[PDB]
Amino acid sequence: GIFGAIAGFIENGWEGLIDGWYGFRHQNAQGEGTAADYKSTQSAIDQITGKLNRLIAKTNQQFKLIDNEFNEVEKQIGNVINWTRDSITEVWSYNAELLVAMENQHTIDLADSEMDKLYERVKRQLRENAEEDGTGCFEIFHKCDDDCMASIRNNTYDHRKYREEAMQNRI
Amino acid sequence: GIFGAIAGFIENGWEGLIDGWYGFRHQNAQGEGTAADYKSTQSAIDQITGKLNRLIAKTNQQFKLIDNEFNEVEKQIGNVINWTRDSITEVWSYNAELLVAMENQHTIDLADSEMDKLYERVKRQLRENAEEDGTGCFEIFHKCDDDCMASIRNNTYDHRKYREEAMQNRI
Amino acid sequence: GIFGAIAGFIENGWEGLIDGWYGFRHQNAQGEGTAADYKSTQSAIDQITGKLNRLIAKTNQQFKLIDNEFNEVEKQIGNVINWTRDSITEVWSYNAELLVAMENQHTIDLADSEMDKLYERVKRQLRENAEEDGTGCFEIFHKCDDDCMASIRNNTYDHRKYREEAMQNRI
Amino acid sequence: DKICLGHHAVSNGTKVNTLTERGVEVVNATETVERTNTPRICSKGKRTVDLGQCGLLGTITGPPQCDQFLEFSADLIIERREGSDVCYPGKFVNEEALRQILRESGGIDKEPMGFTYNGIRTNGATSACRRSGSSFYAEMKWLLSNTDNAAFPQMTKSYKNTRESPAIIVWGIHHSVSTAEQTKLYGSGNKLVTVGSSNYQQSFVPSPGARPQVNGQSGRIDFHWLILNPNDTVTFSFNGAFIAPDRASFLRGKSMGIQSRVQVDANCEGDCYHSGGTIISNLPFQNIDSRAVGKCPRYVKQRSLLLATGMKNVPE
Amino acid sequence: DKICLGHHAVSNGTKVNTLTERGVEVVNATETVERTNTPRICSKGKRTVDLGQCGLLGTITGPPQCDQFLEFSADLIIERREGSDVCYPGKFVNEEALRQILRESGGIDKEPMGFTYNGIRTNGATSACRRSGSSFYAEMKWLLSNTDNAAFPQMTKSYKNTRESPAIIVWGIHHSVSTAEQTKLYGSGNKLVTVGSSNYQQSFVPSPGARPQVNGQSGRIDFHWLILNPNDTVTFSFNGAFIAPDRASFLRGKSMGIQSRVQVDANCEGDCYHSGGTIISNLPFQNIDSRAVGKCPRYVKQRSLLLATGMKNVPE
Amino acid sequence: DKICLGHHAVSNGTKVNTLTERGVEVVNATETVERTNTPRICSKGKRTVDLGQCGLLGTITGPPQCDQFLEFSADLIIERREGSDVCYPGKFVNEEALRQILRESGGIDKEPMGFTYNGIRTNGATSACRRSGSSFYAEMKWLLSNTDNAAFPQMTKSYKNTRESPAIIVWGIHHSVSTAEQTKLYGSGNKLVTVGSSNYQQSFVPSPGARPQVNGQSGRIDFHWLILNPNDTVTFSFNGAFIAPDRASFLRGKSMGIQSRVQVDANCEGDCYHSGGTIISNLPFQNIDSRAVGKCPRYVKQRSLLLATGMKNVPE
Ligand SMILES: *[C@@H]1O[C@H](CO)[C@@H](O)[C@H](O)[C@H]1NC(C)=O
Ligand SMILES: *[C@@H]1O[C@H](CO)[C@@H](O)[C@H](O)[C@H]1NC(C)=O
Ligand SMILES: *[C@@H]1O[C@H](CO)[C@@H](O)[C@H](O)[C@H]1NC(C)=O
Ligand SMILES: *[C@@H]1O[C@H](CO)[C@@H](O)[C@H](O)[C@H]1NC(C)=O
Ligand SMILES: *[C@@H]1O[C@H](CO)[C@@H](O)[C@H](O)[C@H]1NC(C)=O
Ligand SMILES: *[C@@H]1O[C@H](CO)[C@@H](O)[C@H](O)[C@H]1NC(C)=O
Ligand SMILES: *[C@@H]1O[C@H](CO)[C@@H](O)[C@H](O)[C@H]1NC(C)=O
Ligand SMILES: *[C@@H]1O[C@H](CO)[C@@H](O)[C@H](O)[C@H]1NC(C)=O
Repeated sequence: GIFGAIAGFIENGWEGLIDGWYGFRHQNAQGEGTAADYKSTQSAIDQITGKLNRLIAKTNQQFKLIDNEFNEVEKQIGNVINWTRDSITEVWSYNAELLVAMENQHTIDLADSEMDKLYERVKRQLRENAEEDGTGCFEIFHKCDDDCMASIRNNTYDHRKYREEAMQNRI
Repeated sequence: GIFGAIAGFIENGWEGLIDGWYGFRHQNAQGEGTAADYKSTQSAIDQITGKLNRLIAKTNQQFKLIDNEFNEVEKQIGNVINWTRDSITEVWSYNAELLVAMENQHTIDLADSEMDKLYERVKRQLRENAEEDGTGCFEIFHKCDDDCMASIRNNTYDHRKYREEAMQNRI
Repeated sequence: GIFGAIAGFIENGWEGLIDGWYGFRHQNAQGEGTAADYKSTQSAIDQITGKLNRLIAKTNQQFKLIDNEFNEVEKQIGNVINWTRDSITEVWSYNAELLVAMENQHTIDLADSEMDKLYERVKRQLRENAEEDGTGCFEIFHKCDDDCMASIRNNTYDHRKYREEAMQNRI
Repeated sequence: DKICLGHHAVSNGTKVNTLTERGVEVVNATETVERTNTPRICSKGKRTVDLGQCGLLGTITGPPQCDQFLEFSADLIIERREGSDVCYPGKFVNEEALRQILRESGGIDKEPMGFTYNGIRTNGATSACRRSGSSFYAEMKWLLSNTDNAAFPQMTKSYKNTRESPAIIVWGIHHSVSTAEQTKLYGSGNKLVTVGSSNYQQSFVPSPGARPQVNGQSGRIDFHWLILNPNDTVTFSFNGAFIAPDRASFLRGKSMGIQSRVQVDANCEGDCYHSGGTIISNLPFQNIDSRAVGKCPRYVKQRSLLLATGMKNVPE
Repeated sequence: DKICLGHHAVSNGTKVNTLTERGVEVVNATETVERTNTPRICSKGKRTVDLGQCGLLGTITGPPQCDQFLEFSADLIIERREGSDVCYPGKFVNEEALRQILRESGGIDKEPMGFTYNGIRTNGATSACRRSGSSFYAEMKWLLSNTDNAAFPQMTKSYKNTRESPAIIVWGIHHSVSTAEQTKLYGSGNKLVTVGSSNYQQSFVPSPGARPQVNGQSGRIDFHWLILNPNDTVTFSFNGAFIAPDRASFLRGKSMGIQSRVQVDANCEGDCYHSGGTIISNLPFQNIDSRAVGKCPRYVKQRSLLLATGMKNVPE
Repeated sequence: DKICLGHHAVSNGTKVNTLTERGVEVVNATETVERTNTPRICSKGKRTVDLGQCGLLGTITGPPQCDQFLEFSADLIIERREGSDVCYPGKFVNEEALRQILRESGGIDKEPMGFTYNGIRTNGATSACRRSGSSFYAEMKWLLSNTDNAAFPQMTKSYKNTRESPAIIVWGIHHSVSTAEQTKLYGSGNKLVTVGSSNYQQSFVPSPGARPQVNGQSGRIDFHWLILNPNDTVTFSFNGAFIAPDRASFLRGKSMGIQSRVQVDANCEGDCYHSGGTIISNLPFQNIDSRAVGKCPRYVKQRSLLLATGMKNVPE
């Protein structure tokens, strides 16, 4: 939702991956494998962490009794106190449910944002020595081994090296 | 605004289209025509529908009289009641005007998001057999008939069939 | 953050640029230079200006004394007044700190949004006569002189002009 | 050959407000603040009592207006401007607290306290309180001395609340136009009425004096009351100038009380009431009446706040 | 040859807070909470009355402090700590309700009730209330028995409210230092003052006794009041210990009342007042005084809350 | 050969609510509303006084329940349902204001007013107030006439407050079962107790009469009080039926007062209290008790509101 990635063009996610939130699954010569991108995972977690420190927070404003549970106060002032407290309860119940919905919209769409940032950071590494498969992988039209893979995953990969190979592999 | 599509690179929209929110206009062999994309339209409407069910909602909290329209209450407690009621009125007028502005920002930018998701779902189907015109069309550099069109609109279109055909038309 | 541009694939910004917020730096035959995009700058500023007119605003609702700084009121009603005022203070302190955080999230991410709209706005002009550098410029694989530069900056640039040239300069 | 994408639009957008700009055109919008009153007490499905000319507090003392309301039972109690708590002129001490109790009581159920009396008369009427000629508060007793100027034997009477719910006890204090006629009614001397439950102690003395005529009467009765809790006694020590409780009142349940100037209507359902009618609406906010009671949309100052239900309207 | 895009930055960012981070550098920011007081009653363009040493409630009774304020007229009323409601020591019953009425009255306009008196003195002065030597409350009348110990003929007096606005009626009750001099002033016997309108009934008895000296005086006057509505009467039945109203007060309009310790200044316009000055600001919130009145930014606890007016500042 | 991007998921999502949808699966969530009470007064680190059977207002008058609480000192005061302010039956006038003062006083410190008495007795006891047999309020003195029916010499006594803090002065008024025994205790006649201290004037008369027995007693003492400010005098003018203050009480500091039915526990720290225990929680909101006092999460109506801490959970 909203950035098109999660529950979008990358249909369903990976119960497999356990070292992080976002990750690479490759299929090359040596076979299939997976590995988690720590850098996008950390940017998500610590943004979520920011939200929790803002809300799991302490009022230091003290309130006292204006009321009495044992010997009821005079009923006119009693009804004004209850009327006021009920009105304030309405405000905070509204604030709370709106706060949680608002930050939930932002949390979900913030995670969706962090992978489209991941998708299009490598689409930019691999220049046009690949194309988009459409469902969130990259068709590498040249050969890339387990050392060329970690080349992408850690942002070293040069595309000029395999530009030659790839340009006519694609025709 | 914000995702670049509506009132952006697709400047102005189609008073023509009336079966949905988002749609395809093609111009091929047989000519011009239009047809509405039911899934993106539904994803928009149903999100807006979520918002309306959240706000067109009923408090079950009952409030009673603490006041009197016929025989005015004593003036000190009268002034505390009015002072309190006025303060809460300020809160709800603030909450209301902020709620509506906040959800209007999100609604507008949510509709713009659902089209950039539409654009780039098609740019990924048409792979390298088209290019971006710039103003939100795709220049199909090969021939596409009314069955080639509903191929795209229904997410069937294979690009390898016309890959041969597009690659020599583009030089 | 969130649209990937500012503090993303465009590492750091330009203390140089002072006629606006967003701008072009070119390196061509004659050399380096910079110039600011007034139109994206204006849409940013004018959105920020909207926020300020909404918040730098005056209530026209008058409140009066229910209290007394010289001859304290009787203590029961005194404690209800203070209890009420303190509760309302808690609401406005909460509203204020949430308002400023919420609009700060939106301001920062709307500025990042206005550049990704800028980026993918020229990538659409330069069609296939350039490619992504990765770090926020376009490698122009053909010649562009100081009149071809202002060709892009004011949205006239035709790509068919240098399409011939560029296609084989890229091989 | 080419394919274009686009979005719909219209010739007549609705303008709305956002975080960043005032009056952006959107396709369709809907209103968020209710302005439409319906000028009737929408009472469908609810046991309703319209007190008309009876005042709420009359239900406890019993002036002629309130003869049909001495033991009412309701989900919704309606107070009218023409209502009056009183036949002989006077006041309730701590009066709006009693009203707030009665409004939410779901009605009252009376029970005699069966006070008997030795050595006085029990039966003073007056021209202000007309039934068949001169009458008096139905639920109360004008306690007079035997004959003009005779002694008021200083008495005591007690009533215990047998019952499992708390009781509303009410007595009166008569303020005679003069000290002269304070004497004709209850003999001479300082007149001390004292009253205590266990959980309550207080005491009263009349104040004869001249005040202007109301219902042709220059005297006054002010009424007092206390909530007698289950299994506690109230004792009435007194020597004259005392209007005495015939019956104690008990509360039936829960109700909603309102004040209104419009008609009952059993054809419509509502839960948000004000004095000019009923607010029927799903909307979260309303701009009709800040003192609306019941289960209501929140009152806001703004007359309108449009919520977008569609995209930007961009025409050509 | 290439083209690069970028965005501006600076060496000196302002830190702000967001939903996800504390202290992120942005290019430019502006503060949202007002901290700057301006220490004067910025009163430009408004009919202002600074009561100085007159107390607000003195305007109704008329102690020497308040001689030039008995018929004031204002948009803005200013109360001072040095002000005093009183010359002979005493107090107002239910006093802060009266102050709240007077603060928003836009001033008062007096009208005589023209009470005439047979068979007593009308003119008791005192050394506490000094004009030319011993005087008394200007708007009131110390009603004495003819000669020392003489009878106080038990009287009645009425005033009807001719006007179309409601009236503020005020009377006094004198508490003599002893029972002896309660007798020297108003004769012997139980002293009963009762007061009623038609929709108001109450009554009063003095309480002689020793209390410590204030303005050289060990006695006390407490004042009472009621709002008499158009076309109704108030009747004063009494037999001594009674300070009587010469004039009734009427309300002029609307005003704003404040309490302050700083100077008036006609050079600045403001609408948000507190006791240490005026809050002049467009900002939505303020952290200066939680009891500020008028048309004010909302009080919040935080001293500062910066709102971003620019993008992230990213330098090298 | 190809490379895929993805995101994690799980077999077991937590459902949450958003601006646009109800019950969306997210990877992980955390609760925002506290539901867990802990059923003890978590009092670790705080000077705590549990009044048990002593009532808060007994601390100033001194009934036997309160003998070890006449000079307490605390950060946290705890009131119990079994507590009682009283030995001889009666009540405090303007009683809940006094409680609110005492709850936040951080304790009280007594000082004698050293009133001496000529020409009366000083020492009336009662079986309701049992110490060694028949006793009385520790901080007060039942002032009687010398011998049965003898005169009560009309007296005055003053106390000035030497100290830099304000003082709580309290006296009593005795309401005898009859006018007969009002005479046996304090002689015949109208008996007027009057009281004034500079910025306070008021006055009192007993009201003898029959009331039902409580602690075997059909009489009543009602207590009164005033705050005497530094360097001010209070004068007690009276002629009998006056329970007199032996000692004045002063406030020590700041405290927090609560009402509770659970046990003190010095093993846990908390700052949010209600009558069924303590709310220990970092969470912003709570759904346990709307009248919780101290430093508390905000009470909300909802029992649960889950806050997303992970992405959407999309499985296969
Ligand atoms: C006010 O509410 C409390 C519960 O919060 C209730 O026990 C009390 O009875 C209410 N007030 C009156 C006057 O009944
Ligand atoms: C309080 O507000 C009500 C309704 O807004 C108004 O009728 C009333 O006059 C106000 N209070 C007083 C004391 O007049
Ligand atoms: C209410 O708060 C004010 C300060 O805001 C304080 O001076 C006053 O004493 C408080 N009320 C009571 C009854 O203490
Ligand atoms: C009241 O008194 C009777 C004694 O006969 C007793 O049975 C009953 O339980 C008491 N309590 C209540 C609440 O009625
Ligand atoms: C900074 O922001 C304030 C308020 O928006 C504005 O008045 C000022 O001109 C701004 N300065 C710059 C350099 O943008
Ligand atoms: C008041 O009294 C006079 C009676 O002569 C009358 O003209 C006027 O209409 C009355 N009513 C009001 C509301 O003033
Ligand atoms: C779930 O969320 C809470 C709060 O963010 C955290 O304490 C807990 O460790 C989380 N668990 C997992 C598996 O993420
Ligand atoms: C009280 O009185 C004495 C006079 O002996 C003086 O020293 C002191 O400053 C006065 N003021 C206060 C506030 O105690």
